[PDB]
Amino acid sequence: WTRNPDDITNEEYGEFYKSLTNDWEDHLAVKHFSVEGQLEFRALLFVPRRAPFNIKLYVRRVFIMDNCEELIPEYLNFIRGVVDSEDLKILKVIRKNLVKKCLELFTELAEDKENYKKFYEQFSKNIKLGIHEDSQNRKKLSELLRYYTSASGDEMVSLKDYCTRMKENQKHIYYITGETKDQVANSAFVERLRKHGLEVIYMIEPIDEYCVQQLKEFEGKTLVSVTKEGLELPEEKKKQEEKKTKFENLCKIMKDILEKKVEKVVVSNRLVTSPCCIVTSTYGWTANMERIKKHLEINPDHSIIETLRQKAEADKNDKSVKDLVILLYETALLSSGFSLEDPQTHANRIYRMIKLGLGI
Amino acid sequence: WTRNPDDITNEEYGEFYKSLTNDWEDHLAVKHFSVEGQLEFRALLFVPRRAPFKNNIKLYVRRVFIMDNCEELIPEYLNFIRGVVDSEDLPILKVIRKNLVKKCLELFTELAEDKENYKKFYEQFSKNIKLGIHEDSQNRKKLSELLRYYTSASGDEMVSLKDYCTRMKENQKHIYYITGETKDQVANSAFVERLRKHGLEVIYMIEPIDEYCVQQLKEFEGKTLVSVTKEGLELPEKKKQEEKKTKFENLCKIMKDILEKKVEKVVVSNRLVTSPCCIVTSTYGWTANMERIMAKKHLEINPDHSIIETLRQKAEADKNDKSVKDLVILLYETALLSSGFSLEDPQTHANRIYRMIKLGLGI
Amino acid sequence: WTRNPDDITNEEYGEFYKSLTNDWEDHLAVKHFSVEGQLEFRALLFVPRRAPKNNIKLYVRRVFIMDNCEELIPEYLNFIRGVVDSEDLILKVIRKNLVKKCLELFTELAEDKENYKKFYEQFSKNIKLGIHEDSQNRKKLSELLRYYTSASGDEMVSLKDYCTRMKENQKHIYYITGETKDQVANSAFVERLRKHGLEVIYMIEPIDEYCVQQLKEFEGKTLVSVTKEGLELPEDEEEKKKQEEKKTKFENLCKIMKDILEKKVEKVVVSNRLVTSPCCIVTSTYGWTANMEKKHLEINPDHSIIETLRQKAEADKNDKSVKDLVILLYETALLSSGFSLEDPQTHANRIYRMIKLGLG
Amino acid sequence: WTRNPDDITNEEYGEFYKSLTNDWEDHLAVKHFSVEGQLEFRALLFVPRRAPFNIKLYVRRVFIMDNCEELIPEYLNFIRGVVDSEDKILKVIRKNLVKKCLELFTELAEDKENYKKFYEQFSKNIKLGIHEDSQNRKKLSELLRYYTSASGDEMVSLKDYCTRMKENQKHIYYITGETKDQVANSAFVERLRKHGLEVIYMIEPIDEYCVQQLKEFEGKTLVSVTKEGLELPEDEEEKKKQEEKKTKFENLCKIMKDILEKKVEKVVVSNRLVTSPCCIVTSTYGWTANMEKKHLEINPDHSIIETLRQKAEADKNDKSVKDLVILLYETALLSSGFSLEDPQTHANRIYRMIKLGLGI
Amino acid sequence: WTRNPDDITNEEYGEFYKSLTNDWEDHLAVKHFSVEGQLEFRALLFVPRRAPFKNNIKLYVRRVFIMDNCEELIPEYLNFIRGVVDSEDLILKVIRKNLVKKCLELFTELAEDKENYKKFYEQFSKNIKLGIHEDSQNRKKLSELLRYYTSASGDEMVSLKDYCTRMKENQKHIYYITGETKDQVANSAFVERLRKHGLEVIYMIEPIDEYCVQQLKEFEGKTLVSVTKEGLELPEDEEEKKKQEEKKTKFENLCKIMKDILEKKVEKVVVSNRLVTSPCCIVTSTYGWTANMEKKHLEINPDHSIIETLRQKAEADKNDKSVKDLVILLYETALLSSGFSLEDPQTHANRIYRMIKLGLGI
Repeated sequence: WTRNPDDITNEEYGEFYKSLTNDWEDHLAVKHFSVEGQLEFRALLFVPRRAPFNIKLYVRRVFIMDNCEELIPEYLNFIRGVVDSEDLKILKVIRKNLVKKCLELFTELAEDKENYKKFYEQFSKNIKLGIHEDSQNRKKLSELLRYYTSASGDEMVSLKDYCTRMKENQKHIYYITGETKDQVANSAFVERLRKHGLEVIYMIEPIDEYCVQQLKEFEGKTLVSVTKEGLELPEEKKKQEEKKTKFENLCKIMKDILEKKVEKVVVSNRLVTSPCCIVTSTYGWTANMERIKKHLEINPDHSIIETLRQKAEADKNDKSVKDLVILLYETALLSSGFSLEDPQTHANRIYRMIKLGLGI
Repeated sequence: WTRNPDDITNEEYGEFYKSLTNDWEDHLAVKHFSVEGQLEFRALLFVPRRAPFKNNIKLYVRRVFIMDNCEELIPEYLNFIRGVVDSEDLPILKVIRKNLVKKCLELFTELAEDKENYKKFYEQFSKNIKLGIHEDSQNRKKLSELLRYYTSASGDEMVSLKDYCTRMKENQKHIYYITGETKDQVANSAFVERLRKHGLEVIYMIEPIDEYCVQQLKEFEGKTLVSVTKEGLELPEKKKQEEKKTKFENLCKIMKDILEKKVEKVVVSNRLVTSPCCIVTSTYGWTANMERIMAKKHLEINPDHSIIETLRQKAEADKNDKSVKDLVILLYETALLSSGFSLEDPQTHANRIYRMIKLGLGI
Repeated sequence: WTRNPDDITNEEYGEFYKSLTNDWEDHLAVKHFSVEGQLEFRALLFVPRRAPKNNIKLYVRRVFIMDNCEELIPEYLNFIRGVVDSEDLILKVIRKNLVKKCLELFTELAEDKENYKKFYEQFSKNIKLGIHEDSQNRKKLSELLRYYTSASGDEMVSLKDYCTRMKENQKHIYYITGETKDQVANSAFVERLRKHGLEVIYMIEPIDEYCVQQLKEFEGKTLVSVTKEGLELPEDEEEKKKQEEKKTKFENLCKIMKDILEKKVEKVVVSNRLVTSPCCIVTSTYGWTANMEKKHLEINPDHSIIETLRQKAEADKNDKSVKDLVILLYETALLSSGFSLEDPQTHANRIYRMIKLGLG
Repeated sequence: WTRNPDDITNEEYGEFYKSLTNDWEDHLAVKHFSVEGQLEFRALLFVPRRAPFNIKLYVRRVFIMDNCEELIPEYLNFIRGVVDSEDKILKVIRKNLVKKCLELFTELAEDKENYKKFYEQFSKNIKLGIHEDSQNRKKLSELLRYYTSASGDEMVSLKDYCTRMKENQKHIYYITGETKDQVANSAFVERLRKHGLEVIYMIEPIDEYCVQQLKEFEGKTLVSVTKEGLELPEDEEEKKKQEEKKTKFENLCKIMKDILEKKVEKVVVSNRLVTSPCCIVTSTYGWTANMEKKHLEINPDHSIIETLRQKAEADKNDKSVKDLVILLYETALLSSGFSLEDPQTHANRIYRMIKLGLGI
Repeated sequence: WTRNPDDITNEEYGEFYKSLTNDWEDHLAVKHFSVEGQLEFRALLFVPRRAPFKNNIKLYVRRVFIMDNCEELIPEYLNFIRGVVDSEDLILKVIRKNLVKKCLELFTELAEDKENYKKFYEQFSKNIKLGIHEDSQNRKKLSELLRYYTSASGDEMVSLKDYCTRMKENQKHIYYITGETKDQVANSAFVERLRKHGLEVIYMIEPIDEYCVQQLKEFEGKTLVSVTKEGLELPEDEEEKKKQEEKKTKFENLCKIMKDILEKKVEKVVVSNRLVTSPCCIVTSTYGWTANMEKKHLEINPDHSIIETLRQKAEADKNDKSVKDLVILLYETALLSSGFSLEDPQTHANRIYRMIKLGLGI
């Protein structure tokens, strides 16, 4: 019966919401609507203030059911409220309208720039889960997403904003996943993008890994991970092509040294200060997902790499060159969020180096 | 507490009800009583305003809660009742059920005395009274009095079986009913023509449960209910009839032979006026209506009808005629549709129809 | 053990099968394979002789894990019984191999026409259910369909077979759906096509309705229901001009019948699929056919009833007999075409009147 | 967040308790504390007014679990409330909740009037806890309250039982049985009562169960008065009186043991009888009369037993002496709360005794 | 297969039985039948050798498996039956009716083998009795299967049919007593006079019996009557209701005196027609709770010395203290004897001690 009129007050909605759910605080938002034509039903739906750790079904004002899956998808299982149908699985249509209507509410929630943070803080996970599952609403959900970026400082921003700041000739949305904003932001992988004023999205939640599988483009701009092989930057490929064949020798030398530990050793287009890093194949598991393969990129303009090619052009079968190459690889792994096959040998390799720094 | 005093206000009862059942509206009716001697217990029972859909009466023993659901505390047909039972003894709850049932029936009867507002109760719970007629053998008579039906004499009102009996003719020994899908379906059905013509009142049972309910409702005030869609309909001048039976006796045998194993007998009707014939079913088999919710059929013929009068003249004078064969089967087939059965093979029925049109046209 | 060997007698497979399923007879078919590389597993799968969510047992390193793994085999292949034994703790890759191999097995069965009857009798339902659900396989599946037709008599044929026998002026595959082969082979709908030796596929399973939705064409030819409005058939010029003289000859009668029939029917058109029947009811291009778990009256220009009706109607368009007779044609045509009557009792009273007319 | 303030009116506490439990009346008691340091958490706990025929857990105001089988020990499962925490290691929360409940119960006890309300409903649990909770056994036993032979209609504590003990009284005497009237008037408590030695009347079933772990109270052992060898304060050489009587009836005892064959294990001169001629006590371990083995103590100062001594010695084989001994035995069984292995025989025996008392 | 031939050997049925149910031993009996007309189905039903502790008949349609646990197919009391039903078409209330018909047919055929019926009856008598309670329709056919020890029967269990054959000319009732054991019921106060006169009493000595005789009201039109309820009717109308009518009014005084002393503890005190050697007993009301089940009349023996001399003592002053103590004692021991419990044993004891003091000096 409250489900039945309109211009109910906020306090009235609150009370119904509270008695319905045993919540001690009132609803964060409400969406209250009816449908006409084929099916006729009214829905009253609440967004709770806190994320959980169902909706009641009526036919003509008589209670039918509590737990009814099929009514609303799992990624929207936080929604509480009532659905009162007029009739007697075609309620698949009810599901389609409820999902239309929540999404509308979320969009409405998103227009209040200042207070969306409340909803988003709590339910970003569910939006993300939905991107994965709800193929038909992947676009409209993608517009609800918000991320920290290398341009965004302390604010989380929309992919729409990201696109506004895109360069003339930027075809790709760049992102990185990891544990913390600071870990990814100081990561080797973003050094060069970040130097040239390219914006990288910092995806720092575990779902994020799961979600980017499915989020393949936004506004016709494809997302690419700055931790996978073959980074496309937006002329000066001649500058690049020269460095590639300059270090082709050293690449072939390091690859043979590392044998089965990497698939390739290439010349980087993504490093500034770090000498090298470990990127992964486009289709394999990432370093961030391996918790629960590998190319090694070298920085042509780094001085450790620069003197390594000298040392390795003149004599490849050296004991020091081998040991120096492995060490780079090993530390690069650690740095790219991988774990060592055997840390004790890595340790001993470091003590050898330490001794060479110290006399005898 | 609330289950414990008296001269509680309606508002108090309502708030209690609402909390007990998470209903948004208060109760339609309330019965709050107590029992001495044998067992000691108090009961507060509510009738909701709207029917639901494992009973729902909370059992307490000395103000402490024991059970939410307790089969045996009240029969299934009364399961819409919501309320509390508080016993003082309890470790023989047949004693509780009997008093619970006694008191509801009483409440219902008081409801029935308020003519205007009985409709509210009845609209919602007549299903349950009818179910009880089927189940509760001991209270079958009392439940029968709470029943209400549309009749051929009642127009737009539902009337009681008591009112029905008040208007029975002098020599009428039977209450007549028909079961069907809607009010208009049964009222214009073949089976009430003659009864209706002679001002005999027919109860129109138009809900599915009615079929289940009349299995057990055999009489009311010592008058037996008889369905008007069954064989051997007895009416309240029998020699007028007996002439007509022996006159059309011949035709019946020729028709039955043409119809072979589709009908058991072909008989002369006592129930038709404007219709040439109908399909009545044996006293013991499933009704026609009880198949719309998914034998044996008799075909009754109308002695007074023109079609039958001149199909007799056609069948004395030669019984092997092809068109007489065709005419008999087509009466039988349409008689089936009419009586709410289904055609075994529709395609052949249509070709049968088209053949008879080719004839009513000259071709 | 049994899932490891491979020169294993049919008796040994049958024995395993019965103990696995508590069936009393052996299997109809067996498929026993292994898979290398990506994932390492063995499957041994059985087709039961009688048609009975899924019941494939999952083993890891000869240790029993699960009995009901919903992800292992698609819903439409749930009659498959047997075991998957793996070498390591995704399932999409297993599923992929299970459906590949079943389908392979099914095609091997299809080779032996004698034995494929036994299979298809029991599981054709599932092959159709699959055309509906599993689209990556729809094409392989549709080659396994077999239907009775108007030229197959007592054996079921495939669509490939149906296409070879087509006239090459014929663009469409014809089908009718209904309850029983006898019901459909005799319907007004197939009269003219059957006289022309044009082949109609008889589709006498409830699922066929479900399935023809998805099976929109075969080998570039579109399937057309013979129950639906506007049926196109080989239109020789000698003929399709004959169809226009009749068309206009009964132009007035069609209008007069539409008028009498008011809201019960959408158009009264002159027919092109009737030989001996005076008329039939066709449904609209989309929107429920007669098969229920939109309306056109087509009249037959060469049927004496229709020929006479034209004369009586064009003599006096408001004859109460003409009206009555038209509604009787309509009603009986509803009955033919698989519909129920909105008021049986009125149809009866109409029939009594027609009887009275052909008698005095 | 009612579980947060602490200027809370009882009205507000009650309103919360009712919404939490759907009870009609408010709480009997409320304990509402917080914990600082190790783990941080707040608890709001209620003692309902009527025993049932549990605890909601929130973490940082988020509902996690309604039923958590570790939060509170099983005997305290009547406590209704919420625990809200900062994060099995619920061990530590448990500990605290049981500490604070006992703290509260102790406080309820100090308010003599109202504790009776509490102890009526929950004594059962308190005893159930005596059985299970060894760490809190002593503290729980201080809550216990019993009818005694010196308490009237009032129930009294064990601490109060002890203040009235003679200091030569070593033991705390108890009797378990069905009703107060029944135990108070039993033959077992006759002489203790006469001496003014206090007997605890335990009349609940659980009491049998509880005394199995409640062995002492303030270093004073609990003896059942229903068991063999009762020890009571033996004034100087009153025990030398009890040794004359002992040898006086040494012979009678031997005879009755013979007569009683295997029904009874010993016949002894009682030290617990004033007016009853005899009684059946059970052995130190082995089922008491509360069966949900046997000695027969005779009263050396009862006229029946004194006469029996004379008849029995004059002639140990008299059938009247036999019949009289069996009858004494049987009626003593009935008194002591056992059943007769053959009532119809005992009946017949009585009929002979009646024919004797009358002369036929 | 197995459920479609016939002249299948026993070893075959046995093998099928074992595999179907995981029993180590083969079936005690088997019933394999088929049905036409309404529905068509075949049924293969086994009686196990041992009683177990939902039913389990496997339901097949056209030889494919459908359902293990299928209630409604066979009534609860017949849930020991294991086996298979293969229906040709699928109002399975019909199937149930035939299943039950054919089980009873099998039981009757078992009962025809006097010596070996014991094997079945030992295990399943409970289930038969449960049926008598539940299956109103088959109550008669089921009653024909029951067997009981009777006062006539010594060490054998007899049918009610045989009971009826031995009835005296003028005996209108079948007499029963229910109790814990044969020796207890057989030597009870309540059967003395019936037994003296050659009237057969059925000894019902299992708890289900109490439950069973509620519904088992007659047999061969002869009504069953408990010997522990008020108003026992004997056939003795040998013009000797006058004999009985004498004693009735002869002890009318003593009866009313005893009733006043016994106050609310008995409904009435009457002169008995069922005692020989006992002085009195406690019968219960025709409608209340029996004794054997955890309103009382006190019947008194008009021919017993104790009761003969108490009538003297009662007329010679009713108000006497010892008369009061003696009446309560008879009542009390009568209670224990008739299988009730004493409300307060300590006072019964103290009463006994007083009387013992009389017997002795004191």
